[PDB]
Amino acid sequence: QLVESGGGLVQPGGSLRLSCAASGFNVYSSSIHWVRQAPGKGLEWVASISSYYGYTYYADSVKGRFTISADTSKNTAYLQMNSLRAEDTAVYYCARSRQFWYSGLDYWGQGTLVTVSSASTKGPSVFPLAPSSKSTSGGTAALGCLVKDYFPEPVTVSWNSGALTSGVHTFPAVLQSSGLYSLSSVVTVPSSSLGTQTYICNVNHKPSNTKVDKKVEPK
Amino acid sequence: IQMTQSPSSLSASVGDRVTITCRASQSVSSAVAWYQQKPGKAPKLLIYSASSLYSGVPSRFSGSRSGTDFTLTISSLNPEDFATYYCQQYKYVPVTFGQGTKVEIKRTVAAPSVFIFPPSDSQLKSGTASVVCLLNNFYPREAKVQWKVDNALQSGNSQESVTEQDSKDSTYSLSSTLTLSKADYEKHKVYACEVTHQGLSSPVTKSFNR
Amino acid sequence: IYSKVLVTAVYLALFVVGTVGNTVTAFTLARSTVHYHLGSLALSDLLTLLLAMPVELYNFIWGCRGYYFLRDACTYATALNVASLSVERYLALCSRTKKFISAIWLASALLAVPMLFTMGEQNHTATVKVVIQVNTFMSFIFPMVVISVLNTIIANKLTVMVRHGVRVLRAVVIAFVVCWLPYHVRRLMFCYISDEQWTPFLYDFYHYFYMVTNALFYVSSTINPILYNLVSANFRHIFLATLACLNHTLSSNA
Amino acid sequence: TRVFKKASPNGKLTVYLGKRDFVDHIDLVDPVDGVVLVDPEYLKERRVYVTLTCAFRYGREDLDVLGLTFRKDLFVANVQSFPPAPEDKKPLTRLQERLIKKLGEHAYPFTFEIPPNLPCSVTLQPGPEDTGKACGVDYEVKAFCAENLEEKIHKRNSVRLVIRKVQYAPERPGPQPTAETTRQFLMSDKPLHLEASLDKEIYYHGEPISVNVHVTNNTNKTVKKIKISVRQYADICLFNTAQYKCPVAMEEADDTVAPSSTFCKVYTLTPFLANNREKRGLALDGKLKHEDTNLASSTLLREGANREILGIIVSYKVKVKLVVSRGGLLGDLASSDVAVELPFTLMHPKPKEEPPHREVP
Repeated sequence: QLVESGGGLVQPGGSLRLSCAASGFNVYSSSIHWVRQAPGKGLEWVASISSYYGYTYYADSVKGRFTISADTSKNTAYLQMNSLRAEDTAVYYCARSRQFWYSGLDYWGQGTLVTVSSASTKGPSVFPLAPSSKSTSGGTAALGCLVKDYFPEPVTVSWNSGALTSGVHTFPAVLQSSGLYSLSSVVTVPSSSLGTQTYICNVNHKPSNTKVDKKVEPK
Repeated sequence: IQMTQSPSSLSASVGDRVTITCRASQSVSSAVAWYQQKPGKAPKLLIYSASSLYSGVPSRFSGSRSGTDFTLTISSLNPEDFATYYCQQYKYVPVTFGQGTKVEIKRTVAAPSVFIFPPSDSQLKSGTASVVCLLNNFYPREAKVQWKVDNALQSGNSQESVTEQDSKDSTYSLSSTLTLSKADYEKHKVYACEVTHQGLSSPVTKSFNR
Repeated sequence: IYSKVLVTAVYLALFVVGTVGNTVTAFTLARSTVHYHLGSLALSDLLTLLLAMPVELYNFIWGCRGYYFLRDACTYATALNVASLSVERYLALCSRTKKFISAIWLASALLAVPMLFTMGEQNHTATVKVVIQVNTFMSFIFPMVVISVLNTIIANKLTVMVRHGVRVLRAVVIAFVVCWLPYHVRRLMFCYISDEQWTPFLYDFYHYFYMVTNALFYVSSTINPILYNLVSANFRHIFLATLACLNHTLSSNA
Repeated sequence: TRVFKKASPNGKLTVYLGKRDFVDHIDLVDPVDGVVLVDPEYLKERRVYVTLTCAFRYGREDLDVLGLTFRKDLFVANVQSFPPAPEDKKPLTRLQERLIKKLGEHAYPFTFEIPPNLPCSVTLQPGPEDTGKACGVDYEVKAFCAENLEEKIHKRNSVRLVIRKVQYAPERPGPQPTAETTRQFLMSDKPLHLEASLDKEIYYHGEPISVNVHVTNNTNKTVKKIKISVRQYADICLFNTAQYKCPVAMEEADDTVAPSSTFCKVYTLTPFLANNREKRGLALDGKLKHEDTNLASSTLLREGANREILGIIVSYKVKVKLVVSRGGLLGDLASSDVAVELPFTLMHPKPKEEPPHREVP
């Protein structure tokens, strides 16, 4: 069982330190590999500390930026993400391939996301999508809410205080052009329900604790 | 090394054979492993040595071996098997992973709703315009939504995000934001939506006006 | 006299350098049973150098004969050990170690115990001179023959393959022979040349030749360890650094 | 499934091996199967032979004192390949059964029953300056085209494939490495009991060693430091058992035991190559190339070294030292060194597929 920590926000050119709490395994009998996965992209190898042959291999992209070590007494394989560029934002995983008879990376860690950006915490929005009866040709309603200008990925957006939990489609948080995040939310309802039991966009932001919870209204 | 998975997307339901061919740039011998990663979880080893099946995983997964191609057959395709699969080689120090092969439930084609929503009044007060076109409930996905604001494509300035498959409907939903300015909002006299999914026979005409 | 003193000082500096090299070799050998015996002989020869090269410098400037005999007997045991190591290596090419080292030290002490009482500064002597000459003759007879046999064996084994190691060993052995065997012969002559025609000129010539040969003999005692360590260049370099620190197999399926 | 095909410089001679890692089951060894594809109408009507060398590039002497690469072939076997042997009534194995049909009538097999009491491939660690041909036992399957056995073995067509007689740890451990030493220090009090023991008889490469140093120092002397060291007993049998002990892991904690007091602390330590990369002359597992390999596995054979004529017998044991204060008068120059030696076998676990998968840049 592997456990890792050290994820957070780093400025472009800063430094972050990630570690693996290898439990039940040895750093000499099992090489520890750190694997990067960008959000929505495929896996990408970063580093591998054999610690038996004393060789710490590195990716072509992150060559000298990383300094991965191995504290054998504490059974940890410490890693240093330094000089983190903007495009280095990703989720970093920990994998334990056998030192002898590699046989793939069988044991995997939880994963510590390392977002690298210059943006600070910014308040989200409670913009209600403009619903029109004429626009909704069918019975489904176009009511929804817009939540933009969010710095960190987690931004909770509940609907009708958890009542309208069947029919609300919340889109993943796309990266805003400025540098922030934006995760909208659209809920379908009856075409005649423009005023009948209007739902409430209960959005609660994690970092700024900005619980707007503003009800959406039709145009 | 550049290992590529030809089947980027596998829209197959349970009981359908799902062969994921992954061909390396050059000969990586028999050192290929395959991982299954659930949405937003950690990858799980399935096979190693390109043939050997990892202990503790179902026998539905079977890896092929060739000069550079390494297929993985599943056949059964249980709900637990509906995830993204990566092919990784360890025959060279720059370990190269595959692009990824998302496996989704096959569903009957559905025309996107294309319920375009006009810009929010409060959003207009902020100083920007964001008219999100909420196309929803389309199984085949791959909907080429075109803004066509004021008979102008305005390509590039479009924040299109598509959610994952529905838990029960197994239908994707995609929203494309206009991402404009308050001054541009007045210029955009007539916005629209031109979702072009496979289910839709022709381009949609959900005009947003102003 | 002044030129002789200057030459003696230069020889003393060279002997000090050789003793430093021997100490480095002993430190290398501290961490190879033949090499262990060679290192023990090198340490014994370094002690003998500290007791004799200063004594050689004093004699050039000028009990004491007892200290000289102790040093010379330790060096004789060391040289016998080195020649025997070379001969044993040639023969091999053609707890026990520690016990042997301890017994070698004990035997060296027993051999050194011999000439202390006979050779000494009174402020009778015929028997002392005879004993010293006999000991020197025996030491030279064993070392010269052993070195010649070892050098011939090494040259026959290595030069035919071409060697450098055999040639270096032969040159070092030739120098060590022309030092020790001439030194033993000079001692036996000075203790055996008849008093007739033994004028001051003959005595002075014998003394000068013996001083030169004794400087050369100290050099050869320090060089036997140096000759042994000359063939371990990689290990010698590592030890010096430590001291200064302080077509193709494809595959194709069936 | 997969085979290893090496070709001669001209290309006319090709050797198809099955696996370049042969397990030694102590009692028996995996036969070296394979086929040789030889051109009948293009080899100028010359018979081809297969030679399994067991070269031992070691022996007495060190640092090129009087010996330099004294190759002694501990076992060499030559079988006629181009001629289909005299009445070759032997099994062809499943490796050469499918290979022969695949290549056709121009491929002829060869089998090499390796002797039981013969060394495992254990390449001695070369020095930092040392490179190329290293020391230790190294097997080789060498197929050449020569009219007779003595035909200078033309280098243009003398294909040689390097193999190993590797050995894997037993699947049944027995006793516990428990051995105690006692010493009546200065004949003062009852002897101290150094009843050290390990945790398991067989330790795989990289797995920890639990050294349970147990001391009851009843004598007046007290220990300045306790050192537990793991030693690699490389017993090179080319000479008269020129055993070369070498410590590979050390745990010397300054923990001190008081007189008339007890002490018990597990000295967990692990041997690896990073801390022992400097130590030249170290016995490593046999290398087919300049690849990095682990420390040499504890060599074992049928009834132990029943007929070990020559070869590196690598064995491991841990040295539970006890540096005590000088007996009687203590001048800070001498120290009694009670110690205990505990044997253990450091052998790889039994693999299922082909042994090596390590990334090769």
